[PDB]
Amino acid sequence: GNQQSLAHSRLWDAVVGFLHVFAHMMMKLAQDSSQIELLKELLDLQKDMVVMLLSLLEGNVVNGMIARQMVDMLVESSSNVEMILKFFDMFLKLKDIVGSEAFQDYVTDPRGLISKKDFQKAMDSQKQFTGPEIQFLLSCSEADENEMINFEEFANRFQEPARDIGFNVAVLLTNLSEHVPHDPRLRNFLELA
Amino acid sequence: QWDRLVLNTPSFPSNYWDKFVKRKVLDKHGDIFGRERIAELLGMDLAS
Repeated sequence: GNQQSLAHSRLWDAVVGFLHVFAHMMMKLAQDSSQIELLKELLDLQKDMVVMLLSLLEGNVVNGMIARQMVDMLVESSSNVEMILKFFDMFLKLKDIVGSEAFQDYVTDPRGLISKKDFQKAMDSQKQFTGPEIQFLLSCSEADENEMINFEEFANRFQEPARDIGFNVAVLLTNLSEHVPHDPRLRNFLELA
Repeated sequence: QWDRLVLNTPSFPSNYWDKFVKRKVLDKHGDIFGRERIAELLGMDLAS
């Protein structure tokens, strides 16, 4: 009774609005280092939101009505979901590139500080991020002085707070894929994630 | 450990249909490991 009532309720609209606000707020708070606590609290709220969805999708048969409703909601809120997935994968690839050897020979600094220009050249050599992504990563990077960036801290800044929300999103996507097969629209989200 | 010798030898792909492997590995792992590092490991010349 309660699950069907929520399914027919206006909850979805609220979900779409929260997705929009989350997607823009995480991107804005990432740039400034003084709002890390606010970013973590936002991530926790998003985690609780994904938990509620997961709970709304309890005990559904293959091709369930609630499942198709949530797929329709996702395709309605495609842009924000793509932004959030891009936010996760950019930092994942940033961690991998920081660990990679090419950046190690690019930095050329015993102090462990990478210049903005050299960082841009190293990313353009790795050829994994688009130009706007390079600019956004540079903006999020914190240069103490003379454009010297602490790449290790920059990479590890957003790792721990974003672990739970990423796992919840992955679990939700896996459940939706395994319970709603042969859906062309969901495959886009699956391949973006 | 013994197979490490023919990595740089020019005649590495002998007795095997694909003689363009070295190029394929260069194009596959050039971005991550480094194009110059791959060239040194495989004994190839980029300009050539």
